[PDB]
Amino acid sequence: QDDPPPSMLLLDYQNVPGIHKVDDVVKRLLSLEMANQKEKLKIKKMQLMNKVLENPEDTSSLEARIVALTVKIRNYEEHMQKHRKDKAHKRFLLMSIDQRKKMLKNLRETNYAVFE
Amino acid sequence: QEVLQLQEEAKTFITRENLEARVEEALDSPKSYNWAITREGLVVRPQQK
Amino acid sequence: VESFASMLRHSPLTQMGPAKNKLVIGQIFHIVEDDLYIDFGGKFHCVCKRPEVDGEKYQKGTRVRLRLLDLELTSRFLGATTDTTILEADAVLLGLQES
Amino acid sequence: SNEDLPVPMENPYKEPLKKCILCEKHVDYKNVQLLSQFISPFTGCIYGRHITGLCGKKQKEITKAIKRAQILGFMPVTYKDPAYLKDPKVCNIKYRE
Amino acid sequence: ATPSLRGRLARLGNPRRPILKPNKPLILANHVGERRREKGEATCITEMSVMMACWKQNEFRDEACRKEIQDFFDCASRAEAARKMRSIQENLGELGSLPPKKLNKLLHRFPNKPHV
Amino acid sequence: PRYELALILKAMQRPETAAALKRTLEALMDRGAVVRNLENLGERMLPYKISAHNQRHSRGGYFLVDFYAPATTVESMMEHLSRDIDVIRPNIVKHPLTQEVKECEGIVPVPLEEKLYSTKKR
Amino acid sequence: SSFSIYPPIPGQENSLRWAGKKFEEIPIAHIKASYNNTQIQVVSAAHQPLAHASCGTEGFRNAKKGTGIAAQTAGIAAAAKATGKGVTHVRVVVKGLGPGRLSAIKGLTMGGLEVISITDNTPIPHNGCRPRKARRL
Amino acid sequence: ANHLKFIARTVMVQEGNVEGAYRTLNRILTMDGLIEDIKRRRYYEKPCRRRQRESYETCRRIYNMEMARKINFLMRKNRADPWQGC
RNA sequence: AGAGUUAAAUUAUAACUAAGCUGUAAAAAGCCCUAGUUAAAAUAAAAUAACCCACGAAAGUGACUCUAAUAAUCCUGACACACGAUAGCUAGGACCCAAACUGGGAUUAGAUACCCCACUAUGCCUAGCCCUAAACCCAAAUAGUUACAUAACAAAACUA
Ligand SMILES: [Mg+2]
Ligand SMILES: [Mg+2]
Ligand SMILES: [Mg+2]
Ligand SMILES: [Mg+2]
Ligand SMILES: [Mg+2]
Ligand SMILES: [Mg+2]
Ligand SMILES: [Mg+2]
Ligand SMILES: [Mg+2]
Ligand SMILES: [Mg+2]
Ligand SMILES: [Mg+2]
Ligand SMILES: [Mg+2]
Ligand SMILES: [Mg+2]
Ligand SMILES: [Mg+2]
Ligand SMILES: [Mg+2]
Ligand SMILES: [Mg+2]
Ligand SMILES: [Mg+2]
Ligand SMILES: [Mg+2]
Ligand SMILES: [Mg+2]
Ligand SMILES: [Mg+2]
Ligand SMILES: [Zn+2]
Repeated sequence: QDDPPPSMLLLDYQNVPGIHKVDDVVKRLLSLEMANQKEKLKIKKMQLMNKVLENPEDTSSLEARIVALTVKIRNYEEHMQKHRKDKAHKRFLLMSIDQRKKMLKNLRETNYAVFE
Repeated sequence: QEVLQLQEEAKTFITRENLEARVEEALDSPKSYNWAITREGLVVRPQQK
Repeated sequence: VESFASMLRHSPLTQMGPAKNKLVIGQIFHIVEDDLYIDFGGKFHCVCKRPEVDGEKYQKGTRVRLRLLDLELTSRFLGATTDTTILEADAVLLGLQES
Repeated sequence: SNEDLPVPMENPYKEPLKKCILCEKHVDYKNVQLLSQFISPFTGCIYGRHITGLCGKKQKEITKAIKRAQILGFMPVTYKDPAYLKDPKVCNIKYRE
Repeated sequence: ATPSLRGRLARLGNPRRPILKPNKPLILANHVGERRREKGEATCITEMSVMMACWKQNEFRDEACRKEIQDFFDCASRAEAARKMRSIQENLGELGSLPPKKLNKLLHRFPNKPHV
Repeated sequence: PRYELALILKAMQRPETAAALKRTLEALMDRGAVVRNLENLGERMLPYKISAHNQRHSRGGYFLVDFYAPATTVESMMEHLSRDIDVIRPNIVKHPLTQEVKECEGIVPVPLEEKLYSTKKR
Repeated sequence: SSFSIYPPIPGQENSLRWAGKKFEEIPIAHIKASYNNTQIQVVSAAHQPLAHASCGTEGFRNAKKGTGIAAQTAGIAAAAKATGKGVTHVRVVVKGLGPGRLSAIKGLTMGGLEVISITDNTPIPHNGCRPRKARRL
Repeated sequence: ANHLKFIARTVMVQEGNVEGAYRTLNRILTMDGLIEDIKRRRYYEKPCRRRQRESYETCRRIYNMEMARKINFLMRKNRADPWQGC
């Protein structure tokens, strides 16, 4: 499991200059400690795309869509581990898994090395 | 600009040193958010009373 | 030979534009006991009421001033394929040819 | 070849759209004086659109703010505050005839 | 104003669940409904109460109190006059509103167009 | 400002209000939150008689505490404030300033709906 | 003659007196007007019951007490009992909707009590307890 | 219960006028919809009947508003006909 | 889907007053440990706003706050997978109020029904099942057209 640091200085306040020169309060406020779950999802998606994909700009690609759906699948599994009686999120997770499997089949049929 | 805007606000935050001063200042500086409207669409405030 | 578009572009109605709160000159062509049929001249004839001041001075053919409100009163209702024309116009009386 | 033909242009006589009394305003749950103008002084009912005259967003926002304030402990539910009773009338409902 | 009607009925082009279920089709008729008879109410009840107060207090004799007997007759005469004259006056004129006989003829002059 | 606390404290003396505010802000800071400002709304008559801590409260002082806190400590702060005997009713909501005021465009004229019935002649 | 129908809340500095007393000291008359009975009870400002009179106590019967005359007689009896204890002005608080609603209110005036204010305190549950099922199945 | 008494739904009579004060209070209640709500809450209504009542009331209100708008629009043509005998 | 909160009404519970309260077209039965007012937890539900038409695949959802969050760079597609109102079952807890059933009271030739009273399962929470509806908006999904053209009614006729 990935361990995003709470002081990660999330992407919305990471590529701008002068982030490390401010005091600790500004960095703590702009870090993942004060962020929601969506910011952590964006950070995880960025980190996974930077290491698994070869062209991070190519978002429409099948591999990029597979990575994006895998992030959501992991998030839905984490939500399900807490909520047992939630049926809408279970349906969302199952249909996301089915869509990811269909895209994996299409990727295997189109480009085998990328699928592997 | 957001980082610079937050930099200015970081000076006025409440901390351990400023807790005693801020409590006394709040206890002596009341604030009111009440303001009414009119049919024309203009805001009115009761602070003029 | 003058063209229809050319004369329509110079027509007074085209210059008037919208018929909201516009001062126009009309001539009364019919008289009732309390209602006056004033033909402002655009398309239809409006109906006004005789005022208390100088009421006797309003006769057939008298020219008056109007503040036109709507050129033609049409509106849609439930189950109506088209509008319900009133065959009149909406206008008010201000004076009688002040000159 | 005619230069007097109409041109397919935008309507110049387009009147501005009517705005709600709180159009481009900030609605809050802490301005009890503002929230009381939309409630009945005698019963406390929240006036509808036909009484207030607010465009689609501000009516729902005012309703939500009133419901939040009535439970957070800022505005009474059964009646309007007599302190804010003397506010200018914005609703279009008349009781006494 | 008139409540909105868009997206209320069940039609082929309507994608959502219908909101309004008309008992009869919403077509504007060419005649208004006839004014329901305003059931008459008992009159001079207050006068009769103060008239019977004399009878209950003075052991049912008209020589004790006379004004409470004469005002009851005056109220009865006024109620009879109101029953007679107003039953014609209100049917002749309704001030702001028009009589249904005139309203039907006015609507027939400018009827609705369900067809064409 | 991220979160807003509408603190309804019991109507008490000035030093007791100061001590209650000091300890409440200390507890909020201990959970990992920085308090932006402290706004006092004044001591007003309560809209209704609030029953809390086996006490019937008729008055109360209103305070506005805007701060930045992680999403995980909101419940812990709520539980801590629930057991405070000097708090009439604690409430933590989202600060109204974080929601941008979108363009209230106005009353868009909605035309009367048509073609809801066939052209059959009655 | 600037007269406002709003009640004189004690938090204001209004100067209105009835028989030398303020609005907060004037006795109360609770009139519960049910669909089958009308109970009128006169209490003091200190919530001390002074006069109590109802249609059932007025010697009526099952369907005899449901009419408005029963409410009028109960109001007259309650007014007589209250005036026996020396009261002039009273604030009427109406509870429930029934046939004897206005008749009970006017009964106090008929029996010799002056009404200064009418307050409609009808129990309106915000969808609380489930009421009984509808009749005429 | 928790609110202060003699504030909500309170009407002060003027010059001893009780009959008109009761009418004013009843007009307050009817315009606030309290009378109809009290009459409806005497017996419980099922959601199936509540939806039908709401739909019927909305349709009736729309029809009445449209009829009144048409009557007001056609009120101009109520004048005496000047072309009688044509 | 979780956690926290309650504005009105109602009730267990105490104090003053009365002998009546409730009950229907009318009565009777029931309660007089009753009724009216002043205070009062727990449970259940969530007036106006709503003349709003939004969310969710559907069922379904509108008292408030916080957290997670509402698939698909978006065709159709099962007997496979996952849901699925109310009603019913199991174990535990809760029970103001409503009420199947039942027991009394009216009417009825008869009334094991419609009218009134009392009460149970049940409606509530947790976990496990059952997988049924006029689950209807009786109108399948995907992208479109106003061409030809009204069996009748109704929500107009139609394309790949
Ligand atoms: Mg949908
Ligand atoms: Mg039908
Ligand atoms: Mg049946
Ligand atoms: Mg649960
Ligand atoms: Mg309560
Ligand atoms: Mg109990
Ligand atoms: Mg008996
Ligand atoms: Mg509610
Ligand atoms: Mg989607
Ligand atoms: Mg599919
Ligand atoms: Mg059980
Ligand atoms: Mg029962
Ligand atoms: Mg039996
Ligand atoms: Mg039970
Ligand atoms: Mg069950
Ligand atoms: Mg089920
Ligand atoms: Mg359904
Ligand atoms: Mg079917
Ligand atoms: Mg299909
Ligand atoms: Zn607006």
